[PDB]
Amino acid sequence: MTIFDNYEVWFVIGSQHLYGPETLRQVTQHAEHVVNALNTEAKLPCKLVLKPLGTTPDEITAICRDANYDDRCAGLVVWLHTFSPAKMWINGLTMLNKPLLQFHTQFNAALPWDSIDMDFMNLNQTAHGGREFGFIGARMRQQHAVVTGHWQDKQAHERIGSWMRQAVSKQDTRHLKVCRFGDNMREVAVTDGDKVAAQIKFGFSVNTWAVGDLVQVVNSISDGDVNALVDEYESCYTMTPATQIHGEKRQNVLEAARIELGMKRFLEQGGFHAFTTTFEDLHGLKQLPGLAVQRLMQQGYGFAGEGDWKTAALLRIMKVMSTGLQGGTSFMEDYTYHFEKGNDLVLGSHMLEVCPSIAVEEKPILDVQHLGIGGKDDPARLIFNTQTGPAIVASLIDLGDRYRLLVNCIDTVKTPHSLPKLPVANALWKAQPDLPTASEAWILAGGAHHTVFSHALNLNDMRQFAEMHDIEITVIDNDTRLPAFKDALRWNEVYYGF
Amino acid sequence: MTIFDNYEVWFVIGSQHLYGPETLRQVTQHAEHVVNALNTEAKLPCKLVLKPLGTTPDEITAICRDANYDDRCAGLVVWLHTFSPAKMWINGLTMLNKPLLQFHTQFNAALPWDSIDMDFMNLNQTAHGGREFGFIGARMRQQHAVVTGHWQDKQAHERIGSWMRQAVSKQDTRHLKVCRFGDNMREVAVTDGDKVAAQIKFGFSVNTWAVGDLVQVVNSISDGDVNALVDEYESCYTMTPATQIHGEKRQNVLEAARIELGMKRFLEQGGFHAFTTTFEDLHGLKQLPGLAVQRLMQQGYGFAGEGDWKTAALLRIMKVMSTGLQGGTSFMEDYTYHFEKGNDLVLGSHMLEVCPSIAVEEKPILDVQHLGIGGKDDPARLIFNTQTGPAIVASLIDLGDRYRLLVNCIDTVKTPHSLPKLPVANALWKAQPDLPTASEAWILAGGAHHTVFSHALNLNDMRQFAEMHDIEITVIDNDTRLPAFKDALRWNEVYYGF
Amino acid sequence: MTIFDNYEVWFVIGSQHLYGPETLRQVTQHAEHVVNALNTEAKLPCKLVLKPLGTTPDEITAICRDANYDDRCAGLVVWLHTFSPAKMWINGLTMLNKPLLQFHTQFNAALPWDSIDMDFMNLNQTAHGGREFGFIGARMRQQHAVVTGHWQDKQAHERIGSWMRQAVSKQDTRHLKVCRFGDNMREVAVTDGDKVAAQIKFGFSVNTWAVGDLVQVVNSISDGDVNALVDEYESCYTMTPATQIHGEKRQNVLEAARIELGMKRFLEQGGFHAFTTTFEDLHGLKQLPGLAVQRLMQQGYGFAGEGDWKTAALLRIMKVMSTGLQGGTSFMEDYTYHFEKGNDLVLGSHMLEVCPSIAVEEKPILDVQHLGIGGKDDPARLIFNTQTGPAIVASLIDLGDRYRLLVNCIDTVKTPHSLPKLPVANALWKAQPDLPTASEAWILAGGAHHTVFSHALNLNDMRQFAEMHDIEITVIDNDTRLPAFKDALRWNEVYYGF
Ligand SMILES: OC[C@@H](O)[C@@H](O)[C@@H](O)CO
Ligand SMILES: OC[C@@H](O)[C@@H](O)[C@@H](O)CO
Ligand SMILES: OC[C@@H](O)[C@@H](O)[C@@H](O)CO
Ligand SMILES: OC[C@@H](O)[C@@H](O)[C@@H](O)CO
Ligand SMILES: [Mn+2]
Ligand SMILES: [Mn+2]
Ligand SMILES: [Mn+2]
Repeated sequence: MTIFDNYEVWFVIGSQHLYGPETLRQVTQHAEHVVNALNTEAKLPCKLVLKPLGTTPDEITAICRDANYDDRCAGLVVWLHTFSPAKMWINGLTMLNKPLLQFHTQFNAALPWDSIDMDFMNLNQTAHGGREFGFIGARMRQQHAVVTGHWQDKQAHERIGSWMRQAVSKQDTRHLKVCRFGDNMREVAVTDGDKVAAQIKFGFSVNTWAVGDLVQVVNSISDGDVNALVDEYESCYTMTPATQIHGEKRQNVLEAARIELGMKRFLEQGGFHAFTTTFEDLHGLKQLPGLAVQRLMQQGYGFAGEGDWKTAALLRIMKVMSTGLQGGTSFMEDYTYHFEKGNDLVLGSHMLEVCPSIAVEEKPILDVQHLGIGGKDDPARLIFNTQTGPAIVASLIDLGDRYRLLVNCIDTVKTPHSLPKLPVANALWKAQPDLPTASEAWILAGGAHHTVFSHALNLNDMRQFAEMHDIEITVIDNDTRLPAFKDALRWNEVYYGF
Repeated sequence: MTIFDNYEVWFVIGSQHLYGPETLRQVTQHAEHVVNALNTEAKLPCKLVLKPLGTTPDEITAICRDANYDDRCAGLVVWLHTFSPAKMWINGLTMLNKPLLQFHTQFNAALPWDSIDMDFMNLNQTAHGGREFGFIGARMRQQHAVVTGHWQDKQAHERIGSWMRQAVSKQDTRHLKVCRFGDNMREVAVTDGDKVAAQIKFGFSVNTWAVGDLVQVVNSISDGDVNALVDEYESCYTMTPATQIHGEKRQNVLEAARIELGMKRFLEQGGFHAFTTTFEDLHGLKQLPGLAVQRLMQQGYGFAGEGDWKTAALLRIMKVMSTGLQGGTSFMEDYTYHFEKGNDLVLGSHMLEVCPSIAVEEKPILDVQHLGIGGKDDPARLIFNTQTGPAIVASLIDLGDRYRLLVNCIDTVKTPHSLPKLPVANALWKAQPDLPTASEAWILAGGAHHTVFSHALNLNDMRQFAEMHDIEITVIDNDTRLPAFKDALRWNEVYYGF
Repeated sequence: MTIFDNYEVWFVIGSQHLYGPETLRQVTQHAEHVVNALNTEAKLPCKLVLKPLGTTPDEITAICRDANYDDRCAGLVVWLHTFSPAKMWINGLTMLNKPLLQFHTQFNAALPWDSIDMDFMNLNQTAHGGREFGFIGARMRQQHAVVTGHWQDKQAHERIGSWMRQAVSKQDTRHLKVCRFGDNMREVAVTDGDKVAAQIKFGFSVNTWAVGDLVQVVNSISDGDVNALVDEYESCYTMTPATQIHGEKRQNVLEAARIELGMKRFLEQGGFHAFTTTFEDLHGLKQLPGLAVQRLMQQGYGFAGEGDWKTAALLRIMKVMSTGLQGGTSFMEDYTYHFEKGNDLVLGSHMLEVCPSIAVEEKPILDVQHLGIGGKDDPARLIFNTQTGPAIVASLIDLGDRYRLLVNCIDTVKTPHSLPKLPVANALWKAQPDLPTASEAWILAGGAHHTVFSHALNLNDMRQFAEMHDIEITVIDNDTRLPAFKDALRWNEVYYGF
């Protein structure tokens, strides 16, 4: 059971009652056959539910009405099997608050040249029926996705499935709750913003609980539960000598477990899906949460450092978005560079909190070392290298009047040498198209230092994400050239500045 | 003594070389005479400094250059004694970061009918010289204030002085720092916003320090200093029996003094000018700051409850703005109503924090009692009635893309019966034009529940404030009618929403 | 020697206090090392001055305050060595009137894989520090240039230096003064415009002096000075028989020298940097200034014919811009075409005034002949061919509501046959991508017939010029295709037409 089992997409057939109380039977039989075949074979993210034929205005209005009400309904995929006059859809589409995709398909794939007749033409007419429907969407300026192809086409399945994924993500995000432990790092701009605007736009909520509230729960955790979690550490991780029994930093490990159990309890009891910390407010805590945050991230929680709620929310969103796909997704920060002709690399990390979902090593190292920042005890953390392959780094920024999604396509590479003195985990990558252009484009477009790294999700996923939420996507990849990149920033500014 | 002594306004004379240098000698003489007479007699908020004549482009550019550099320079008041071709001012006005007012005046009041000749016409030509200058301001869309009248006109003095007041306020606000003790009350919208946008727009800064940081300073205060402050309470205030030496709530008074001294020390050492608290985060504190906050407000600090930084900043701004005026400016909240035909009243207060600067009684009551909200010890507070007369309540709200200043003209009235069971101070007023229309207009325009109350400042002061900062002012007063009020909201929306 | 020695660029280091003051000691050491190495080796247009570290809000505000005041300060190049919270920069950046470039660099080139630790990570973090700064620029919509690369990278030096060039040009242009001798040619549109708008936008001034004023100065010049200048003509130029001592046009040469000396004196005494003439107003002059204008242009003065102040100003700007580059920038006009398959050429000239800075021959011809236009004596001029190689032609036009910079990349070629009957100098070129498309794109975009020709400057220089001044650049080159060219015109129209 995943989150995707809590949702469904409605397969709605468009037609007319003009028509034949057979002829509609025939269309219904096609729809049932198609929907069943897709549910069984297509391997889509969630289940398609065939609804009664939309043949009259009140029927179509009813379906849209029901669609809005049903919390499991993540969207509609519409097949206009016959001509289905678009005025019939207006009242329904006007009220519809769930996303919609037209599957511009057909029954048959080969054209029956020798048998095709008016009867066939009067029943199988998606060719024009789908265009009349396309008009009303474009006329109303509604965000209607469209996928053309035969219903057995596996390329079409992929694209439909990809859209269904975004549909689910949009619903989930409307219930996403962020818990902040303290405010933003002082004097920082990018991590700030308008929480009210975010909730209006995306539907996720951001509210702060005092660090003291958390401390109370952490201090209530039993010694038995703390010891039990430490046993799970030793089975999961490669424990350094200082971390072992009789180690000089053994107590720092127990306390790390205490913080993890307290945070987890607090999060679960509050029904939270993501959270933030701030090293400038850790009163009552023995150490900056490190290990705790990493395992919580791995368990699916969203997170970002120094009160960065936008990225924390984004992490959760993308983690949920990537369900059932191969690869990890993590909080990330651009730490330092390697300048070398033809091999410019970016080293990515954070103070402590890097998610092991992107780790290569079956067993990360668990270590305790000094962290000056925050002025607390030596915190426990997981140290590891990042897996190799294509990835993206994404940043959602608040431009004051609107949001911008920056997405840089990257390629993670293996470290050319060990990092024996680096007490934190690392990601290492080549930024497309190259480091100077990638960094400059990002800086020109105002992208944050905090990002969401992912192997699981790609540029196409984020394009659809940005469309779904009607925000600017700023793309930085192999095709990026600065002059054209700047033109687009300007032309988008006047478009989205409406 | 005051902050106004830390600023000056530059009196700049506009002219040219067409008829000089004995004509220019005459202009300089007029300027010195005028400026001296104004500084001595006019009673303006701060000092006027006469600068060298602006007669060439490089001279005028130099003056503007110097004006930007001098931190004491709050603005320019320009007298165009002769014709002063406006292109000479362009390069200077383009770089100028300080506000500007044209004093459209004349040396002589009466026109010398029997002696007037070309020499006089060449020397005293503000009539047209001031209009050529007006064009360049309007052409560049710069916010140029203008006041017309003879330089000895006391009505003109008032208006010039009123502008100088706003000039000073604008500079001061650029160094205004807000210290938040904890975040916003959870789930609240109007008190939230974009701190980055605020600092870009107004120049004031808002950053959060952990309640724990404050607690450390409060816990460090000497017992001797605590006792000394309690002695000043007894001399200043009417102490209730429970508050006296052998009182059952005597210890709650000492702790209130402890919190005040700790907050004051923290504020002073950080160079802060305003602050906020939140009852949802009081870990380490014995009680919600009440008495402390009230005396700090009286001493000139800005404040608002539940992390409301906009109103806290606004309070400080308006407190500083009202320097030398017959006083009384306070944090305020609309608590409850009195519905009665011909006598609809609004009772204003806050859980604890009402500023005694607006008090009528020379000696407020200093009581201690139960406050459930926050779940802390019974906090000390000052109880008092509010003075009678014309006042305003002001609210600055963040509309997401821009700011709106709401200002409701009111009239405070004496309570028709005492409030013996109300453990907090009170303000009681009639809202112009009437309660239903005043409340509705406010609600329609999204005004906060938190406001800044003032006897000292009026609608005209706030109009100039809103002009100075280029924000919408939404006026609610005796002349307010809802249809026209709504029209203005719409027409301003498209204007300020460029 | 040069104007670039009258300016400097401030190298400002961004940091904070989170880990200091030995970390800050290290940053200061890097900055001093870097700045010294750049000043000595990098060969930048002007000197870099290292300023004290920007670590607090008031420090950064102070630097920006000082930057605006210092007339030698042409701009800031900012290196965010460590994380430097962007709200600290807001108050400073809001007041800043000088251009800014982020040098997104790093002290080390190679990443020390075997030694890298938290200390190194805390000290060398431009990777993220530069992105938090990028946000605030993008958020405020300020024109912040960005260059990424290692500080010893010579490609990065070039780009930084190229930006510094534009920085200097922007300051210089704010003091640029144009002297017009008479008004525009009657009935002409493109050479007209709004001088007030130009001065507001670019800072250069345009004012008209009567031809009579000039005539008075030309008539005052000594016979001795006239003869001395004629001696320098004979040493500099190849004198045609008619131009020699007993030549029939010898007296026309003396008068040409008289006009040159008078114009030069008038220009120098007025502090002018560019000028215009009009053949429709030459009362009191013996001939249309030709030779005089050509040598004045060579000596660095801006010029354009028939009262064309925009191009005259542009010539000066680009001449100053090209200081220290392999030279040749001139006033130019498209005179006639050569239509031939695979060899379409444009012949460029003007009635008299072509700058010998672009000449190939070390000694131009100095002839005298008949010019009907203007109806004056036969004027002296320099005749020469133009050098071979890549060039640009640039035109700044006033669209009424805004400015457009047209830039056509060209390639000058050697004349395939001599021009024995052409009494003026010539430039001959191939217009990219071809003549029909180049001419059509230019005409569609409203480009003037008057242009500034340059070998010294290229498309990249002008792109940065247009960014610096926030105007549309319309590019016509090998990559130009009309459909896409038209799309860009439309999309830019709505952007720049806010
Ligand atoms: O320069 C002064 C000017 O010439 C006279 O005041 C004019 O009358 C103004 O139009
Ligand atoms: O939760 C209630 C709220 O905290 C109080 O009513 C405040 O006085 C509102 O500002
Ligand atoms: O103030 C420094 C800051 O705390 C660190 O560099 C963070 O990692 C930036 O997000
Ligand atoms: O009247 C014609 C015109 O004056 C000449 O052709 C110029 O060379 C055009 O710039
Ligand atoms: Mn971080
Ligand atoms: Mn309140
Ligand atoms: Mn011409």
